[PDB]
Amino acid sequence: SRYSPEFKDPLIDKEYYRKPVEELTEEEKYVRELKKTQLIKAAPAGKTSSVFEDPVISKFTNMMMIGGNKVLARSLMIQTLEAVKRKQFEKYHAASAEEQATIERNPYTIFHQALKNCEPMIGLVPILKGGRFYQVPVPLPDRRRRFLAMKWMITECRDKKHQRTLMPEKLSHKLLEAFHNQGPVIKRKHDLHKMAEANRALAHYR
Amino acid sequence: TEADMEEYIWENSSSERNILETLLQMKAAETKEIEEYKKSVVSLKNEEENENSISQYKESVKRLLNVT
Amino acid sequence: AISRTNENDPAKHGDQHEGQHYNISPQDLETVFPHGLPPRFVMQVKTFSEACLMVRKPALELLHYLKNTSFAYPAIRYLLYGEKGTGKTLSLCHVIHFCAKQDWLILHIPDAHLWVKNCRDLLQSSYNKQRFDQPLEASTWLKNFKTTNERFLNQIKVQEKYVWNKRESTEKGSPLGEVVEQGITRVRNATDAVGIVLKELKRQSSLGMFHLLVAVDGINALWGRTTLKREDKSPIAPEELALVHNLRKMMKNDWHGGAIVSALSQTGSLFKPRKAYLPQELLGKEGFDALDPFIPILVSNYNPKEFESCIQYYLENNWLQHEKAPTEEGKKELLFLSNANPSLLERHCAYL
Amino acid sequence: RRMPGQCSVLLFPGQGSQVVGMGRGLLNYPRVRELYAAARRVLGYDLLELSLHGPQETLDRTVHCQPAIFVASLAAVEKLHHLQPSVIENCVAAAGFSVGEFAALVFAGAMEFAEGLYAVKIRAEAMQEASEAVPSGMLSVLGQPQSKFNFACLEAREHCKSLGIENPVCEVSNYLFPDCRVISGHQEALRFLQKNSSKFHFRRTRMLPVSGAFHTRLMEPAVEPLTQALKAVDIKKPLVSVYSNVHAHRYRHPGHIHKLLAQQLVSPVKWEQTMHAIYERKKGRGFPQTFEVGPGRQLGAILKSCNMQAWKSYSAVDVLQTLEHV
Ligand SMILES: Nc1ncnc2c1ncn2[C@@H]1O[C@H](COP(=O)(O)OP(=O)(O)OP(=O)(O)O)[C@@H](O)[C@H]1O
Ligand SMILES: Nc1nc2c(ncn2[C@@H]2O[C@H](COP(=O)(O)OP(=O)(O)O)[C@@H](O)[C@H]2O)c(=O)[nH]1
Ligand SMILES: [Mg+2]
Repeated sequence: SRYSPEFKDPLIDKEYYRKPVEELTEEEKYVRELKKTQLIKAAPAGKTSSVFEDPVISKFTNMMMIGGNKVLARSLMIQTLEAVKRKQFEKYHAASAEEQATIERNPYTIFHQALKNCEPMIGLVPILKGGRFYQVPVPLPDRRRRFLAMKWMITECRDKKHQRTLMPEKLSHKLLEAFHNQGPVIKRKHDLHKMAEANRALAHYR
Repeated sequence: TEADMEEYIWENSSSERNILETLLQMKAAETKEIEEYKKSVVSLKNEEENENSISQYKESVKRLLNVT
Repeated sequence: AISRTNENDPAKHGDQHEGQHYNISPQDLETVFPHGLPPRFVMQVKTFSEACLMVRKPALELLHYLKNTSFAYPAIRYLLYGEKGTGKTLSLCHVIHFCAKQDWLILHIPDAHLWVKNCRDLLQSSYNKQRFDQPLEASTWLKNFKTTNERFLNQIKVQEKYVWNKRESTEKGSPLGEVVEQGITRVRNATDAVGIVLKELKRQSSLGMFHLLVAVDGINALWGRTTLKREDKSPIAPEELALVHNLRKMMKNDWHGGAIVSALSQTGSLFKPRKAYLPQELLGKEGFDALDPFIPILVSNYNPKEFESCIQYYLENNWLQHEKAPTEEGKKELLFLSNANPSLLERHCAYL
Repeated sequence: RRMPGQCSVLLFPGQGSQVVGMGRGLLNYPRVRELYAAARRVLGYDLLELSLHGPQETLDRTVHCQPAIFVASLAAVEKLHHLQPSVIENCVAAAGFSVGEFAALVFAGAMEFAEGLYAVKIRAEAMQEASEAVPSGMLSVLGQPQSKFNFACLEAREHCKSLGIENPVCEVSNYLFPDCRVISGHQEALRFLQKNSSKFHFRRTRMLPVSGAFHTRLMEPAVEPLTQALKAVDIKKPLVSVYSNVHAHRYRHPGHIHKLLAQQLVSPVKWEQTMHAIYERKKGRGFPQTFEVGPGRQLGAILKSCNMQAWKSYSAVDVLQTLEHV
């Protein structure tokens, strides 16, 4: 690492600094005064104080990256968001009067809810103790399940059984399926929660 | 060779021929303006092309063609 | 609705309508523009279920010129130029819609760059063995030219016998539609059928039968280079193509009774840098000489009024779903990231 | 000496590339009428009419397709020479598939036109007789990595042995590109392979429209005729590097083309090895121009599968139409 241990990571939040001094607690005041002494790393290319910044979509784009090609990954992400938006508008126009109140057109809400519908709460840890291999259930941390949702979505969208269907179209269809609790990613979550239900007895091997 | 030679001669050129044909046809339908137009054309053709030069060309052509 | 204008007749727009969106009816959309509109504007039409065009100063100036046009003088060449994605194509479409409502004959070339690249089926013209035909590119244009001008195809009548083949010929006095049909049925005679159409329209308009509008988008392609090759892997010049050779005759102001309107475009151009946008840089010496004399008209980025009106239109169509986009900070960020460029603003608003 | 990229390699097609209308687009070009007249003189029937206007069923017969392909390939050579003299001037390698080899040698100045036609005629007639002798055929199979070819040939032979025949024949007859082969032999063995593709791990199988098993020992009876036909012919030293199919290397000395050309009749075609021997080079080195002089574009797809980079600079000579009426 080219940074000394003294260097601290930067805090890009723009409304944090605008907090009036009256609202600051003595601990927060102490922390702010401390930060003056500390060295701060250069803010990386990426996160910005932009009001349209979304860390979850940024992480998803970084996980679709191949060979550092961020332009193409972000292109695919924006194309997916546009495709989801257009499909929702198309289904909104053709809907009855009462069905137009239950159609979400914001692609960001759809993306977040679709990823949240694929998060598993319980997973397995490969453990061989008695000369034979054993799965054991464990509670997944929130970071781990958030990662697994995205990884399952990307691996499903990279499948080869989809011949010549371009990634934005595949990803929009999978996201719209998972928004409604459907599709192979929800089935993958269910086959994990069930196959960890079949192995509750091994839970004493933790 | 004309390309090697470093001048756009407005005389006996396509610009002169085109403007002459246009003015003859307008007279059938029915100067300082020609001097301004040829100045603008020669500037555009020999020196660098910028927005000010393009606007000068536009004004000269409008005045010659009776567009306001 | 501060971004909309109730005045949907292009003949009555003025400087007070600058920055307001006027609506094009579905019938006008299907008749006037089978091919004209930009590919990414058709998506907006399909998703919003309406085609609304802003009234801008370039189009208003070019309409003021076409309203005061003397039909006895030779046709005046207009050239729309500007930076990429600044709205010159849609200004040209505004003018085409104005002219179609006054019973002009529209000769609309949606993109001339498609005639100088990526052509499979090249043939040698039986009419002249030194030129080449493009049946797929000519028959595609003929159907939509027929669609736009269905009314006139029977009123306009040829003035010479055209011999498609020893068996088949069009007799003098036949309606023009027949020629178009011959190009739509047999693609072998598609390219020959386009030129004849041009030859008639440039002629008869002079006689005074009708007013003709020649609207060519990406006019810079006619005097540039092609990416088409012979069977000896040698390059083909633009003048060798009958479709391009017959369209240059229409750019010359050797006829009257109409106007010639054109718009430059670096998008899809061949052998041009990304930042070249001025008339000579795109046209070339040959192109500038061919169009000289011509009236250039500049298309710029949105001024604050136009930018605010475009964002109000998008908000009125509920196209900005991010909760911060309606707020003023979101508008400042949109303005900075697009710099008021219509194309960049539209692309950024597509996924918000 | 010459930088790779300004030289050229000519690829001559073979059996299965015939098409009705082949020859149109070359007829007007220089010298072609004389080639077809000589072909009429040597064969005894009109190739021109059959190729330009045929039922395609007489054109698919073995006795007719091979001379037609030979003559069309050479006519394409003259067309290319007219269009691009430099490419023919800067030619480094030449290669023919099965009968196209006879064409390549003729292009390389080792044999003369009439000699080549006589050899090809005798070859085609003998091959047709041999195919008539015993039922047989060929199958194109595209495999996946888990596919074993000699293994599948072994059970293909076991099945026909169980049925009962003297020495059942089923072996790889053409190596085309990675995991794509053509097996040749008795129809029952090939039907066994077709119906047991799943066990044999064959992604695709397609029976070739051919009369019989080419490039196997089943064509032994045809070897002795061709040899006689080739005995009189005095083969000279090729002017360009013309590659063989038996072992896929450049012919060294003309005294061995005599037997290698007859050995090709009963040996597998080493096409993939030839493509490697012509186009293998280190990363980054440029590739020569490639011209497929003859009907069809099959060798183009084979080259695409074998070497993509070499395929980048590939072109095919149009033998069905012409852009300019010379
Ligand atoms: N007058 C207008 N009304 C509404 N939208 C417009 C207008 N002008 C431009 N736009 C927006 O800009 C986008 C691109 O505009 P347009 O196709 O006219 O660009 P252009 O200036 O011709 O550029 P290019 O060099 O790409 O051809 C349109 O899809 C539309 O989103
Ligand atoms: N099939 C056919 N096409 C014609 C005939 N006459 C003109 N054309 C076509 O219509 C176009 C008319 O343009 P023209 O003035 O003749 O240009 P030019 O003759 O090449 O110098 C030509 O490009 C021809 O392709 C004709 O008698 N038969
Ligand atoms: Mg445009």
